[PDB]
Amino acid sequence: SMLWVGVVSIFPEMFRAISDYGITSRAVKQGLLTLTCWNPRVYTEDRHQTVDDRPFGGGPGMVMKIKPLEGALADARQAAGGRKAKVIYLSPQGRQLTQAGVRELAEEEALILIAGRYEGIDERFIEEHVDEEWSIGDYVLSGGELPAMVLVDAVTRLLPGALDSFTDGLLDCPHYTRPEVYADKRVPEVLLSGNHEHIRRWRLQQALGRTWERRADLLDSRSLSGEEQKLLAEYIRQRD
Amino acid sequence: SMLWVGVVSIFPEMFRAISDYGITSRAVKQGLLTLTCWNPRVYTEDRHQTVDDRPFGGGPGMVMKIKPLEGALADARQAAGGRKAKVIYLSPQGRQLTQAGVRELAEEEALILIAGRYEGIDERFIEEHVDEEWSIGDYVLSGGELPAMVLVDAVTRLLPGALFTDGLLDCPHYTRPEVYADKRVPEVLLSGNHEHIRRWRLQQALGRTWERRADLLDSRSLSGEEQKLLAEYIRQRD
Ligand SMILES: C[S@@+](CC[C@H](N)C(=O)[O-])C[C@H]1O[C@@H](n2cnc3c(N)ncnc32)[C@H](O)[C@@H]1O
Ligand SMILES: C[S@@+](CC[C@H](N)C(=O)[O-])C[C@H]1O[C@@H](n2cnc3c(N)ncnc32)[C@H](O)[C@@H]1O
Repeated sequence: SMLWVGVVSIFPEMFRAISDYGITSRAVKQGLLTLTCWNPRVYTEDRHQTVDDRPFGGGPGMVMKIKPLEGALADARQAAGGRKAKVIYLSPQGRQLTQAGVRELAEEEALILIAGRYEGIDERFIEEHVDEEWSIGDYVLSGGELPAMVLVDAVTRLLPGALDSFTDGLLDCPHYTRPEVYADKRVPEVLLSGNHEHIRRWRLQQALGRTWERRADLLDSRSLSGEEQKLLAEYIRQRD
Repeated sequence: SMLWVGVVSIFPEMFRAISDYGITSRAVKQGLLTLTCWNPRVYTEDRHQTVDDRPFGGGPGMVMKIKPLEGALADARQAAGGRKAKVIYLSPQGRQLTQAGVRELAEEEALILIAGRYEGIDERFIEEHVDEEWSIGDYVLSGGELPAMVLVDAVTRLLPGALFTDGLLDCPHYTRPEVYADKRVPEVLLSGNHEHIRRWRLQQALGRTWERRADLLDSRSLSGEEQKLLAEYIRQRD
């Protein structure tokens, strides 16, 4: 009940992937999350009018009509009640989702997600109704249902009582479990015979070095402390 | 047939979102894409089908046990047959997925995608078995299932007959009616001039990219025409 999510999508049953499995499923059961779907085809003027129509100016593919989406939105808005509802359109043209963005969206009382299909939705719907556009990344998907699900999953993790990378702006350290030896590779001895301060310094150093190796861009936008500059310089020199 | 995909996951039923819907479901039907699931819970040794284990060095959470993962991977590789399969682990620590990455992945004949759960998987498993690590973006999800599905959806779209190419954001889209609640479709699109439609679209694409994602333009080699249409878009707005 702490977070109310409404999804506008022509494939509402596709959302069983999050309503029936994982953290999102557990959060629904616990009442932390409320999830509802709104099929635009149930909001056409008459049952003989489809959700899509030919694009103006031509070109390959079809475009989603404004009235079905408008109908679906209005109905979802009514169901949200007395909650501050943010209307998100999932689009590659939107703001890139990051852990910082996830933390913000987690503060919202209610969210209404517009999952588009075909070649996109009519600009006039975006202008009039869409509050914020959001992208899950710089790649093209066939529809906005997996992006909407990616957002719901990321946000649900932050809900209190529902349960790290980018929490500190760094990649995570490697993880190890039983047995102590597997395929001739042994667990770093510090993880087996170390104190919490040894384990903390090895984890921060591994996180810094992995970020430096793979995602240097994450460092150019992060301030390295005295300790970190030294843990990092050491990682670089001891790499292999 | 064109592309074979093996998924290592403890929630294979989540993959109904791609096996039953869209281009992926169509590609399966048309035989362009083969989609299979390999559940580590089946490759267990106990009654309760334990797939997680405590982490070395303390801390909260659990790590995925190597043996159930190795088992599921082994069987996925056997089913891949004689196909050259690239083993990918979905994680926030991986190479960031972009359209250019999608095109690269679309050249592979087989993909085995490993979907993590909990706090992650054992690094020794990754160093030994994983060819490549891929992220869908700078955020943390509860599992690798949605990222694996995003990857397959993106790649399937590039399969022939399936249904950031320009390196720009796209132009707005308009459909019937001509006029809706005091808003009307740009007249250029209501005309039949295929050259004026093209020019207007390329300008709106250049313009939207300049306004929102100037980073995509800094890496782009703008043509003589493109530099003119973009300048025009900038000078002509409030
Ligand atoms: C073929 S696609 C996008 C086509 C094109 N970029 C456009 O909108 O002009 C149709 C739907 O997929 C969704 N989508 C595709 N990629 C996405 C992404 N990377 N992030 C969020 N949504 C995406 C959007 O909801 C869009 O309506
Ligand atoms: C809670 S996460 C683990 C995050 C953890 N900090 C780590 O060390 O990877 C569980 C699983 O989600 C998947 N995952 C989470 N975010 C992802 C992302 N942004 N890109 C690709 N996969 C992701 C991975 O398979 C990961 O093992």
